[PDB]
Amino acid sequence: KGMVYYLVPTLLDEFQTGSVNALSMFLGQVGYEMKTLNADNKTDAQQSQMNDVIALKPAAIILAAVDFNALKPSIEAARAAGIPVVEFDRQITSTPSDFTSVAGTVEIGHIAGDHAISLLKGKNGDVKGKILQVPGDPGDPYTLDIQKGFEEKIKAFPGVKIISVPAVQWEASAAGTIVSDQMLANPDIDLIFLHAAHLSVAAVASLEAAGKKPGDVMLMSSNGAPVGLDLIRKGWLNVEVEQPLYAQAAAIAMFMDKVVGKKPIKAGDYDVLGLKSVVTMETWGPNIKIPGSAITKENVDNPSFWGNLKPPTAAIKSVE
Ligand SMILES: N[C@@H]1[C@@H](O)[C@@H](O)[C@@H](CO)O[C@@H]1O
Repeated sequence: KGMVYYLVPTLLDEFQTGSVNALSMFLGQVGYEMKTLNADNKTDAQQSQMNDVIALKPAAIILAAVDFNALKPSIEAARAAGIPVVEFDRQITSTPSDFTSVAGTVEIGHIAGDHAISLLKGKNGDVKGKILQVPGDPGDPYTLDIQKGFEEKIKAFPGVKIISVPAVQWEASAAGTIVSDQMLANPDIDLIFLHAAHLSVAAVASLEAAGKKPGDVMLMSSNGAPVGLDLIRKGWLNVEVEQPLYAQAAAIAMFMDKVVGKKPIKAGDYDVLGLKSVVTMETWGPNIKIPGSAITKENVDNPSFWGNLKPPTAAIKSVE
């Protein structure tokens, strides 16, 4: 049917390596081969790779941009040369793509927010306290939009103080250092919210080295990686708001025939791996937005949560 290239930004967590495996398999089910190129968090490498792939004229490119600004010209070059470009996970609103498959990021933030509020209230009686937020890389719209959705909720209660410190390049060691430094300066911190679970792995270790045990400082993160689900069962993590990795990948495969053949993608409500998903036509082109979900000890074992690594059995079917 055609070759698809995936320009993955890094392979430095379970969502990234997982996305490779999920895209390859689902694209295999609808008849496409896939090849993966890793930018390892270097914009230069990814732009070199775009051009390399442009020159290889595949049936489509799937991009998850290291930096959402820097790649805008690249995306345009591909489309100039009539190569379909699909944006995965990291939304690029500034220039048209042929398809976009993302989580509801602002909504994940909102969900994070609601729980931060119910937590704190649970601890402090009133909606008050202090939160440390550890967003991801500033070049990444996934964490940028989660930040908006989260702050929107918290700001509504000025009795909650927020301290936010980004983990540059999505690095857990940066998270680690932030948590130790912010904790020493603020022993009153009630909750840390980090925008992906591999960051919470560092937070836990930092909290441990300060003498803390599970539950002492509440913790939440927002991508659903396996390590997060581990930390939930261990009592370290109060909440993990997942993004639906498998659905986001499957959605790309479901629509690949429309994307490769340059056929239109119809707006509406779709089911993707059992998730109600919403396709709209945006200025950056067709866009499917798949909901995230709050996970706690109470539902951490649900097989629909990608962190349990139970991908749906059967197969994807191409949208007609
Ligand atoms: N949505 C993903 C998130 O799960 C995480 O893999 C991050 C890489 O650390 O990149 C993107 O933000």
